[PDB]
Amino acid sequence: MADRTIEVELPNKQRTVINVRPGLTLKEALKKALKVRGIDPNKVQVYLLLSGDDGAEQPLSLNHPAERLIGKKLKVVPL
Repeated sequence: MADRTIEVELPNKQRTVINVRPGLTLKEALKKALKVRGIDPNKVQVYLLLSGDDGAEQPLSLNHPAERLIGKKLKVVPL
């Protein structure tokens, strides 16, 4: 598998890696992550960073399966 996980940078200069299988959306994959952290899905946003093709850090849908970007790094910040 090499690397079957997704990295997510949390607020407060903190970063954490989470694992998920191909089927559920990123929301369901971060549910437990935000559950223990007390973070709400309607109080935060996740963006994907690339370089200069995706506009550098762009928004993503909650119905987007991690499998669609397995291994890709993302950042989650409150709004």
